[PDB]
Amino acid sequence: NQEDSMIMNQSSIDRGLFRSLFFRSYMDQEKKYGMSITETFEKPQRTNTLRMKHGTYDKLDDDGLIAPGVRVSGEDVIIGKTTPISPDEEELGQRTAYHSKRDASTPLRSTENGIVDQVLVTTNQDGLKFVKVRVRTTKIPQIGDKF
Amino acid sequence: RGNLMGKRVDFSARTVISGDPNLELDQVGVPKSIAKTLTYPEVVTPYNIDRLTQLV
Amino acid sequence: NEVFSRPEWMILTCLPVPPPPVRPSISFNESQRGEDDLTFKLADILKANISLETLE
Amino acid sequence: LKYICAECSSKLSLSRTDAVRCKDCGHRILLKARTKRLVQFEAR
Amino acid sequence: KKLMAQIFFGPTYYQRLRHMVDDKIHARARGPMQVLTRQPVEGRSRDGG
Amino acid sequence: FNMKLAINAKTITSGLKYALATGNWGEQKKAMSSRAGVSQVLNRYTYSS
Amino acid sequence: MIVPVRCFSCGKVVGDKWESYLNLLQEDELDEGTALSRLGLKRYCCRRMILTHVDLIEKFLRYNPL
Amino acid sequence: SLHKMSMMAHRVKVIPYSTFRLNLSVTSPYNADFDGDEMNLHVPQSEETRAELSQL
Amino acid sequence: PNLNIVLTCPECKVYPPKIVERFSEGDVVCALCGLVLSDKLVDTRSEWRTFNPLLDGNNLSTRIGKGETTDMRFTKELNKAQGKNVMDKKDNEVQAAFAKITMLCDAAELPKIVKDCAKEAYKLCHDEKTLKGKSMESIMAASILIGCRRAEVARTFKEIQSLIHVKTKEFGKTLNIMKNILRGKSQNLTYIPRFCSHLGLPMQVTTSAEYTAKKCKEIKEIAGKSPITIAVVSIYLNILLFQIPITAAKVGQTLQVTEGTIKSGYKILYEHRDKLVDP
Amino acid sequence: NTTVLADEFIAHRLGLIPLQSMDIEQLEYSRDCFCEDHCDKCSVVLTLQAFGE
Amino acid sequence: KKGIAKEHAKWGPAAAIEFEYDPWNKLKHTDYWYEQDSAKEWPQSKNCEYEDP
Ligand SMILES: [Zn+2]
Ligand SMILES: [Zn+2]
Ligand SMILES: [Zn+2]
Ligand SMILES: [Zn+2]
Repeated sequence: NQEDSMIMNQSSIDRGLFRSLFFRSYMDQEKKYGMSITETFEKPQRTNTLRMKHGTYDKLDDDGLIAPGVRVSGEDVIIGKTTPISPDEEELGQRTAYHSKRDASTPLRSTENGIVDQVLVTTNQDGLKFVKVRVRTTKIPQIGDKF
Repeated sequence: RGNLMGKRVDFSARTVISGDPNLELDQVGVPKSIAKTLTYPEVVTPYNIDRLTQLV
Repeated sequence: NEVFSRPEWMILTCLPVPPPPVRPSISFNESQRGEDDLTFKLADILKANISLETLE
Repeated sequence: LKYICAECSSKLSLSRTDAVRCKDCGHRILLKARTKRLVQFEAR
Repeated sequence: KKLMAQIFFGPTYYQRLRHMVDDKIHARARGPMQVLTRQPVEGRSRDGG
Repeated sequence: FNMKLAINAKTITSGLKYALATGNWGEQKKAMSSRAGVSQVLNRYTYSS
Repeated sequence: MIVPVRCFSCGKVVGDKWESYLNLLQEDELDEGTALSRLGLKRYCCRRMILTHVDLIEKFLRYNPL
Repeated sequence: SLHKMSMMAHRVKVIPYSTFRLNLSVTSPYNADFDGDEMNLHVPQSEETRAELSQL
Repeated sequence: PNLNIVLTCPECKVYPPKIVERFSEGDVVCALCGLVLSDKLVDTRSEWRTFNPLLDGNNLSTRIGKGETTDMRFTKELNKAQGKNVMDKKDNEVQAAFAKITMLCDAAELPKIVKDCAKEAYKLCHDEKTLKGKSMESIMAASILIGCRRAEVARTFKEIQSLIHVKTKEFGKTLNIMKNILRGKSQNLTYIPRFCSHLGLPMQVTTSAEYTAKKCKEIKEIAGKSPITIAVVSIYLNILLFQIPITAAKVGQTLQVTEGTIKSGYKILYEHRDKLVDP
Repeated sequence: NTTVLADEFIAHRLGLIPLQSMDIEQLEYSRDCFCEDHCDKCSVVLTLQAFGE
Repeated sequence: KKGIAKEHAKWGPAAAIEFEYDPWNKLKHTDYWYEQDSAKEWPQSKNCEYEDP
């Protein structure tokens, strides 16, 4: 405890002294660059996209979102995005098929690992597809925390 | 002043600190995570061949 | 110094340009390039140059 | 059963445009139906 | 065994601050790399140096 | 007497919305004669805060 | 929030005692210090939790979800 | 860093429970109480630099 | 020549190589072999996280105003001396039309999507003998309507003409030539919510209007020369199906529409009540 | 789960209910057990049901 | 599951404990901070009368 450190009872931590929740959100939506056809919230498979990450996209669903209540590790993607351009010769040129991805998916932050809770989608100001998710984490006290 | 005289580097770490009266002065305690991220090359000699083989 | 510094060299007549490694297109990383500041200024320079010479 | 939208338990089972403004409600925000998949915890 | 000197003791009110160590631990060996100056990038979240 | 008052509406609505979202206290002309920290984001870590 | 289970200091189960400690103060008109004494919490590490725990759970509960 | 100290070398003992860890006597040259301060690590990469770091 | 590089492991060679990116290490590795290929990757997301040229064209846009570290008289001198190259480019006309359609779209409180679509529509043709002037009203209104319609925001020609009168004829010819130009280079149900918005009614009459419009569309009676009129009298018979006083005498000037057409639609649905009500 | 109360609260507050353990010596650790995944001879199973009646 | 109190406070039966020896301080394993009297300023142990003064 020298120089303001503290000794703290492990057993009180175990019983539940100073436990806490942690809520994080993310925001993403389709963008229109048209010739008005916009991006899509689909589930990117292997032969659709380019240079997509190793996030192991299995946690998503057919509508390109994750379900509430499942757990997520550090590198799991939560949102699926795909480039609607056109003009890029979008599945006929300067890429194989690998259809039209140029995948713009949003992975989770690289460290924390919570549980997906309360995902909603509603259109934005002008009318798009606009998504907010939320993930929830338990944060037990450890050595370095500051009181 | 921001790219020549001083700069970003590599091979570094940054945490917070706490006391310990079971380390003598030339020692420092490092988390296993940090020591798993950082590294340091060694050249393979006759002397260290087995140890490095095991460690690989 | 005549071999390195001359007052008639001290007036700009022919202007070097730097290659894109000095002034990289930042490649805006959503869909676009967002191509950068120095190249914008050089495009301005060459536009005013051709305007002056056609007017002349 | 795919979307919630409200205080109503309107299981919209949405494909596309089946009155996202759900019939018993008025809402148009479309909340999204916590999974049936089995989840694990750890009561350490 | 008994301690010699008797000590102070009692309840007291604390609160837990947000600066938690799990957001401040950070390390990098040979990561990503800036474009204009070809240096290690910034950002603890961005795995910087 | 009708068509221009709607773009007028855009101008004053855009101006107020911009000033409050940014904090610079002046119209969309790169903040002359203005102050910066005027419209901070509400702090919501704790009711007391 | 509910009352805690299990006083952090000591470990004795608390949480059975909560609504009892309430109705000791509703109809019995009893002083609360004697109420905890008659509830039977003679150490004070246990005593602090019942005496200081606030019940936010019903204030949460007065919404109408689903 | 202000004076000749606060770049000091150490030997490393790997410890669990992620945070740094150092002896209490060396605290005042670093000028660092444990109120939430943070240090920096710098791993040398070759034999010359390891040797001169250890010997100075 | 083509100058192109494809990565290939020089010790596996079994395919276009199945490699991966180790982004936190900035390296690429032959995943089947394990040897690194190239190192020190360049960032691909923090550059976007740091912070329209295509609509504005190849020439580069410049919003130039006044600064802070100079005198006000010198800012006025800057404003007077910055206007020396507003005639060399056709981009002056491009942002002139852009400013005009900005005024028109944001006066019509339209979305940014609609604004950019109209920008695209003007930029695509932008100069032809097929354009041939037309007072810039025909082409701007046509481009705005095409972009707003292809953003699936259908607006009425009466509202377009009330915003900008283009005498309903040159507007039509310009719409046809824009149609032909875009055809070479290559929604009535959506009108109802705006009118019930202008009348202030809940969702169930809207749903009833959609059902009645689709059903009367399915069978017969185009009945009216742009049957937006009978689409409106669908709402009229819905509100007669309910009991809220929204009298046709009010409705005619509420929607700038003929009351006789309302009564004719009332008659043609009087004899056709049979299959238009769901519950 | 549907309640206001959070899931890991439900877990943690479950974890602290004391249980009858007279006969604790009869069974063995999950650890040391010959089985896998909670046989009756190393563990016991509990079930909860609730309703907003 | 089985579990023991060493790795979690779930598995405790203990819940409290008490401990005392030489309530009269005859062994002199402590001496009392005070300002007038050790005897006056400290309360007597409950276990005093079990041994002679
Ligand atoms: Zn609803
Ligand atoms: Zn206690
Ligand atoms: Zn290989
Ligand atoms: Zn077993």
